Amino acid sequence: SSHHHHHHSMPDNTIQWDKDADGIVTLTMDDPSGSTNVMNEAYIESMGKAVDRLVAEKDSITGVVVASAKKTFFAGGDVKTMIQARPEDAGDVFNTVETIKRQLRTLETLGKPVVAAINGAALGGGLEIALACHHRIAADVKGSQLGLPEVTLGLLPGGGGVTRTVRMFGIQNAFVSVLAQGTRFKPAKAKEIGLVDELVATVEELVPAAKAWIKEELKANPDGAGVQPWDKKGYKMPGGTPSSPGLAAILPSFPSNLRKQLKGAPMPAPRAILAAAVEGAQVDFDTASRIESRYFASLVTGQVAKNMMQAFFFDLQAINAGGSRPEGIGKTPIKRIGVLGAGMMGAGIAYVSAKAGYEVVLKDVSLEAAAKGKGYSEKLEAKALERGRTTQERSDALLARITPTADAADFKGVDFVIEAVFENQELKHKVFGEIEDIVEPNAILGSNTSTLPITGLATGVKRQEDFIGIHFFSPVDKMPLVEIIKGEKTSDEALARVFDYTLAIGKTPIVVNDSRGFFTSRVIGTFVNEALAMLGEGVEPASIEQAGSQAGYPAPPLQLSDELNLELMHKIAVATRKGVEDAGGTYQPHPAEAVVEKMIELGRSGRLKGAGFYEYADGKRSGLWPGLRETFKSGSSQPPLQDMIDRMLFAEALETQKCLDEGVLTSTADANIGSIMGIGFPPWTGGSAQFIVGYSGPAGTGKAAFVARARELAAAYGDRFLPPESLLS
Amino acid sequence: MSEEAFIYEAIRTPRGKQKNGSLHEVKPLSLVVGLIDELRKRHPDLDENLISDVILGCVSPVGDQGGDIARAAVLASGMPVTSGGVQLNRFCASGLEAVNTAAQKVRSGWDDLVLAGGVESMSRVPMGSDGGAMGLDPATNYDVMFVPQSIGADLIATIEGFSREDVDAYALRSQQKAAEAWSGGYFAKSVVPVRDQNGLLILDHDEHMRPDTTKEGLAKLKPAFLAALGGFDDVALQKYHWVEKINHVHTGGNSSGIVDGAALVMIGSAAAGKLQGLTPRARIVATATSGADPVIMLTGPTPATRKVLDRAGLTVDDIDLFELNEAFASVVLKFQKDLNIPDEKLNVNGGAIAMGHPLGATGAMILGTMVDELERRNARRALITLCIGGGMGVATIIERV
Amino acid sequence: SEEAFIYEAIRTPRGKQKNGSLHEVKPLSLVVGLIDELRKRHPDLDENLISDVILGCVSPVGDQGGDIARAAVLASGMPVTSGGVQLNRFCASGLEAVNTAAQKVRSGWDDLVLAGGVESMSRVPMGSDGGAMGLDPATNYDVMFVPQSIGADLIATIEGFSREDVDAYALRSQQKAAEAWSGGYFAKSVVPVRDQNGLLILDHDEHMRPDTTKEGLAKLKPAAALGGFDDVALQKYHWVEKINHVHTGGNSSGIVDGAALVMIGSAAAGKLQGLTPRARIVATATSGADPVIMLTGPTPATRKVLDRAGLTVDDIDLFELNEAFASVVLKFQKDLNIPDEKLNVNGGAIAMGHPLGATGAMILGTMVDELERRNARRALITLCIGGGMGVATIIERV
Repeated sequence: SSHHHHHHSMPDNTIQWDKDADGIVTLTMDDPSGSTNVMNEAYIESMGKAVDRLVAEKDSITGVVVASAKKTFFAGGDVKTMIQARPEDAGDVFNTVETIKRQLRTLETLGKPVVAAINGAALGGGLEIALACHHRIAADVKGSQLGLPEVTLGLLPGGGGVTRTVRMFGIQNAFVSVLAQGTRFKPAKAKEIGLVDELVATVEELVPAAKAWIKEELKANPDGAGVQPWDKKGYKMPGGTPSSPGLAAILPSFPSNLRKQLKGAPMPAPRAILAAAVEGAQVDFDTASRIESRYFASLVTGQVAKNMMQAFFFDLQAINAGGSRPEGIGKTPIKRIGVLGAGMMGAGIAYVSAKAGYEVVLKDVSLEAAAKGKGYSEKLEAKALERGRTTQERSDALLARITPTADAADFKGVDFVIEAVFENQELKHKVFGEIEDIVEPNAILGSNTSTLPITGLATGVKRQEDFIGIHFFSPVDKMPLVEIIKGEKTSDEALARVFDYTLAIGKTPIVVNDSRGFFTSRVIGTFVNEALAMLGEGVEPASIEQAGSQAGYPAPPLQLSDELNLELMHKIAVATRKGVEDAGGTYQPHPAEAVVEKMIELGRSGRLKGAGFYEYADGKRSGLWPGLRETFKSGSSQPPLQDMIDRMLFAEALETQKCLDEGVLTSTADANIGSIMGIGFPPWTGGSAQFIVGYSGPAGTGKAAFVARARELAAAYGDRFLPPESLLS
Repeated sequence: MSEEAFIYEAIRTPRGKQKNGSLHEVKPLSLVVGLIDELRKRHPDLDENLISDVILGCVSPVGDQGGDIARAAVLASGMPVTSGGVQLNRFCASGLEAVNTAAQKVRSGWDDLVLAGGVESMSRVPMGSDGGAMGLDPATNYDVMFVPQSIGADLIATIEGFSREDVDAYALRSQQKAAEAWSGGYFAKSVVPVRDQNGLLILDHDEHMRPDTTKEGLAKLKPAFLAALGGFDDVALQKYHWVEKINHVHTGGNSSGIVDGAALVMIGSAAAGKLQGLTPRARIVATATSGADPVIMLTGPTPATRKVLDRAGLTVDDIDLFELNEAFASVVLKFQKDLNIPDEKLNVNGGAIAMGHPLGATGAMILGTMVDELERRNARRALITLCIGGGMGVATIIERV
Repeated sequence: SEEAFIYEAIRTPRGKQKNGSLHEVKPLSLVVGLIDELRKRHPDLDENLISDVILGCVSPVGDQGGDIARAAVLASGMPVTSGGVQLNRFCASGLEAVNTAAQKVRSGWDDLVLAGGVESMSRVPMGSDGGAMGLDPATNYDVMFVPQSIGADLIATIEGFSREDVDAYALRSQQKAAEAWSGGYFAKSVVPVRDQNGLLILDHDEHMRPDTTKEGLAKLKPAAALGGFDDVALQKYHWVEKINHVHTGGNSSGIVDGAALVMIGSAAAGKLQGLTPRARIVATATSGADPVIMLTGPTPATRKVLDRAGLTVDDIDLFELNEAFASVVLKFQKDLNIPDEKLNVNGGAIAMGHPLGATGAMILGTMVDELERRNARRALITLCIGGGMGVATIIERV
């Protein structure tokens, strides 16, 4: 019943109170402990007091404005506290969000208009406060975003977000457009879908406009002033309630549609949101709100939310704060980028550099080749133009930033080189050799390489200090990671410059030490290798693919293998064998290598050659090659699906731990985000390193459970699953 | 397990079609009362006070079918007030479940004479009208992988290797045999024409039937379009991970028809019938309830039939007539394949593809169909079974007396 | 041939209609909670031997639609072979479920059967499912449809039960329910309802008013039954000039949410699973009486079940009749001359509530416990029903 956490026998105040001559109260949110207003213990007590005072002084209050004194409006909840919540803390988590909502419910049922003046970003808890208002005005300013992104942290909008958006938009629209994916909206878009009611050009207009809106509403709508649509007698939910025949006919398909979208991956937040939405819609507002709290508490105390908070809050923060960027290094602005190679990688790299605003010279061996490379950007711009995401003027400037050439001399004035030619050391030496004297003397000499050690590539240039691995992922326009690889000779200044470039193009960096396969390529290798091994053992291809998707990978492993190219996989294995055999050791081949060699022998080395595990026709993937079952005796081995899933996930987790032990990776943050963004490791795990400490299975949770399951897989499938000494006690 | 249970009467309405159907103007309650009045006509001197219960299957007991339609029938027909009235729902098996339950009540010794059957006016109260605990609950629906019946049926065909031509060949056969049964006068005494308040004819035949169906006509039809709504194919293959692609072979022409109808069966002990001067037509030998995977949904008939055969101490060879509801062509072909049922013994008078599947009533209709055919052939034993939503199965053995 | 034994009988607490603790809980969850409790009682029980799940439910629509019994089988992870059927015989549905389960067990064609009921009246109000007796004019006109509270007032008028008479019974029900609770009678059988996080939702019968007084009961206004129904009733009961309206919310059953589950099987089926029999189902009977008065079905059903078991009132230690309305109980008592100390000894629906489809299974379980507690031999359980039906069951302690 209380607006407060405690009711027995000391946090800071975050809300400024101001009451006008007209009786309008401005609540200006301004947490002294940070530059952002966050839904924390300080906020809860401050808003509790404020709401108590609103009730106590109600005879002299005519309206309320909810404002902020920060650059943003209000963003996020207390993640630090929520990440610590154990199953036994379910009561306290429940009570916390129940208290939060009791405050907003009072605000909302005051009998007076409440207006949110949204000066900047209103995200999660921030938007939830705004949704408790009767009217929302946003300043149409740059960088301003509105949305409920808590699903991206493995949470749900537990401060009324689910309940209110469903009441506003109905089940289907709230779920699909707002809740399921935690979509962020620009103010213009926010207005369009009804998340915001009005826009103003500047922040200074907000409060006066809010007060003017209160004035007009009291004059024109006295009976309905401060009454949300759902608190009115004749309220009808848009799209209907679950008991209405129209929705009832499509409702049972909502969970199946969701399961289709998620491919059977064990990510509990979206299903919890859908359950809260539908169950909420069946009952009155207050009951709906309480159900919401129970589903929230369920996610919070679960393991997946801890994985996701760790990666997508803490790890991302650490990376974006320059955690892997060397300390005492300044800035060096980039004037002219030169890309070598106009294939998918080079064309994609040119696009993202040009979209960022950089001039790009795109060089290939012929003008025809380089021009078709720019055509890649043209097709992306044409598709964005039809979707209405950019203007003709803006698009033309983007494309005009890309100059296709066949002449080496056109790399004159280039201060940042990104090479993306064929995986061959002597070719890369030769292509850099043709260019190293033509470019600016201070130019970064970057290489997009999948496996070849950067130190070995560096010998082909004079200024090895400026040579570095700049590893992108296909397709470049969609893949958010850049793996930055430090060669033995690479200077710290060179690392920082590539770090800064990565941020400038809107991508996420990790810094890796030189080692063949680096982090991403080496670890993704273990995933596809397990899949191929299973095929060799006689496991149904269809099951292997299902296992991949149900594990949470964005693409199934045999499909991915075709894209990686089996000839590349072969020479990767050939390289590892050479290292061992030259050192006098005996090489132990992965059981996948025999399956790779078999497919090469059959003339089915992947998509590029026209045939792999899948059939290809007219430039489109058709289906699984029917001869696959006879070739590998498919059906003869039928292990549990969970074993197939675990073999793939575990191989990568173990390999990530090896990378950490060897000093390839320098932080778990880089391991987690690197695996998620670079090689498509499933988001629910929180990353390949988090998977170890946050593992959850039938036989328990945590590092000890991971070790037990790893040992379980090792006995059944081979010694490669035995954990490193670093994981043992 | 004491008193033996006997079938004394088994009657049904004709089945009215879903679109511009003759029975659309007829309340489901009227369909039941009509059958009660036919039984009254056939046995004018029966002491109705000896009827202790009326048990009706009904899958969508809402609106016209809500409020315990069995009790409504008891009171509306002017049956004695002591004659009970209970509605039950075990999806597609409801009609046979009502009969099994009636038989089991007689066997217990605590009921003497029971009316059992079912009613479904699908044109007035469509499937799914009652909501559904599973569907209104995303948390439930998500966990227990809910998949509509037709997809499971398609999946059966995919796994077993039943082609589009195979399932259509069964459909043609059903139409042929229904037409032959009707032409032969097999249904003359058991199908009771529906009439209005003035005695005027409303329907006297199974109007969903298409007796002039051809192989080519069936080949021209489109696959079923809960269907067309996406997700369910992907969900089905998440459980059945070894299957790459579901072959969609089922159409409106090889699946059961949506129809209106009711069926009534009189069940009692030997003494109860003897006291009322009733002639027993068959004995209920054994019943069984079993089940299978709820995602494939429709493979429940096989374990239920095996369990009822074992319980009665019989084998496939001992049964003269097999009657399995024709919800989907592949379900029947799968059942036939699993148990090596001879073609000449299976759904011999046609089935739901031809005549329709009025959910709650169907079990009792096909039971009555078998009582009549046993007598007509002068054969001994029939097994009656239906596939059920949720993966359930029900089966019954009857012996001609 | 086989005898039917009760091995377990449990129930939820009953959640009240207005601002009730169970309003946020789906009826499916109520049943699954009880299945989970049975599983906790017998973790080694071979669930493959459970051949059916039979649930009473009077409004099988929305949350309670689509064979909720099957939904419970699947949602609880019970074997796919374990059945699931919903039934509706109005107020008797819960007991009908138990009786049907017993009859299936006796028939020899079912081994072990779960039976009970569920009704979430705050989420799915009665009448939600529609019906012909109420909604179809031609047949409504002919069956003389009259809401049950009028039949109850009519009984009071004919029998001469005054407002103070019905209120006195109501007070006694509150007292006896309070005493049963405080005495720990319900500690084992009432299973607290908890959320997905293990947090308590409800652990007691919320509808109870233990501080009820005769003076407070006298303040209440008589008790939809608004528009024409009095005259319809008096058209049949032509010798009574005026109906004395004595029933209120204080002397009638409470509208509540709840579920109940009972495990029933043969001696062999229980022996095979190491279960101890608590009681034996002696006999069952269904009967009826005038549908206009509606609520006099218990008498002939009790008469029939007693004769069937070869017993008399004097052979029965406890009588348990659902307290739909105070007059119905007083009428039943008068007819059969039931001693006061034998009747509804742990309170009833007036105090604790009447969650339609579950009630029969709840009060059956109540008697299994009370016979065990008293070390008494026989209980008779009965309920009045819509349309003038009546069901009765005799259990014997083992």
